[PDB]
Amino acid sequence: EYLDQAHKQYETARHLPPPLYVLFVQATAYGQACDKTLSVAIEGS
Amino acid sequence: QRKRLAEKYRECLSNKEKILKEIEVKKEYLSSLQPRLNSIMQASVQEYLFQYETARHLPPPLYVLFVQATAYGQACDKTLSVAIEGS
Amino acid sequence: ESVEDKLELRRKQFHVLLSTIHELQQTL
Amino acid sequence: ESVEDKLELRRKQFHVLLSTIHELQQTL
Amino acid sequence: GDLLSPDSVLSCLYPGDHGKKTPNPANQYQFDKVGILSDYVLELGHPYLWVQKLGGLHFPKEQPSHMETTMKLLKTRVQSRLA
Amino acid sequence: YLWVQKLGGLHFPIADHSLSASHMETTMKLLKTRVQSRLA
Repeated sequence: EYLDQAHKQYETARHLPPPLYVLFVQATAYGQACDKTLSVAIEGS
Repeated sequence: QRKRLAEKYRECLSNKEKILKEIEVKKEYLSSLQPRLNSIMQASVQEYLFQYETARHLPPPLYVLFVQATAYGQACDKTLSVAIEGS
Repeated sequence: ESVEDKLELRRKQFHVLLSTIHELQQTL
Repeated sequence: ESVEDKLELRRKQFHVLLSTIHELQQTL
Repeated sequence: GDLLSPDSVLSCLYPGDHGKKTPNPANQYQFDKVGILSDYVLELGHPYLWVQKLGGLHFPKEQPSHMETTMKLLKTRVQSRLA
Repeated sequence: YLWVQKLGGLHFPIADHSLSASHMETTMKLLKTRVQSRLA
């Protein structure tokens, strides 16, 4: 990558609540579709 | 006609500068890739664990599918054939 | 075009290595 | 015999992975 | 009838999946961007989930060794349809 | 807010992606205008 993290984010997003999971999926879809100036992450334990 | 040839020669100079920029940057990228490959080799037990020219132009999901298909055809079941169809 | 084909071949090889690592993580 | 029978499938999967790794090493 | 017809032989290898809907929602945003579908599915092919799992692409499902299993399910499906 | 819950999929008279779909792009455009307006 200096010259993946999406799998770790999916393993984290397995434990999300359903509205939060829908927000995560739609936000990643809108970030990869049109606007690349967007970043999402999951914070918690 | 001399106006057209002068403007097209300036466009060819700009295109040659772009090809040189692509090449310079492309060369740098290639160098970075070589370093990455070297790092991978360093990371690389291995002794116990121990078609291509057409697959040079495949898309990356198609390339993964081709590698897995040839591996499954040579590994377990020989009743499987693959071919690459296109231009 | 040759440099772009070599870079695309290196990218496809890196993607195949990532897919093999994902298959090894899924199998184990 | 059980260890050899497990090591056969383990060597098959690791041989597929090492074939991918050796193709990546010959590429770079 | 529709047993060995090429439209729906392999529709439901895995339970469901409908053969119709696109797997990634970024495709839905990109369709909404240019204003645009099963006719295109019958024209170009069926976007199943197991096809893309074999291809290497991992897409998120709606609710929170693949190769040998998929080929064995193809072997069972062909024998079942012929039988 | 209401727009946050439409982003989550909650319909108030179970989350839905189709309810989130268009509201996503409209609210992101509105946020991009709002922050630029406040900085101006």
